[PDB]
Amino acid sequence: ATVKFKYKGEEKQVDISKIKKVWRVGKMISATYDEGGGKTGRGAVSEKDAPKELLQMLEKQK
Repeated sequence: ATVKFKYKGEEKQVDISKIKKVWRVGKMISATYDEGGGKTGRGAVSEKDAPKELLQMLEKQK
């Protein structure tokens, strides 16, 4: 289950491997992915497009 953003225009799907990590604060949750060196792509994931795997293992569970 991959973190796919993209509400109105742009096509490209973002994979769950390349991730800079925020995923907590408030109503607007900032989408951060490592592109190459250090140039991060800003976006939005509120509640409907967010996957199951990020909620259960946040935080690695044995």
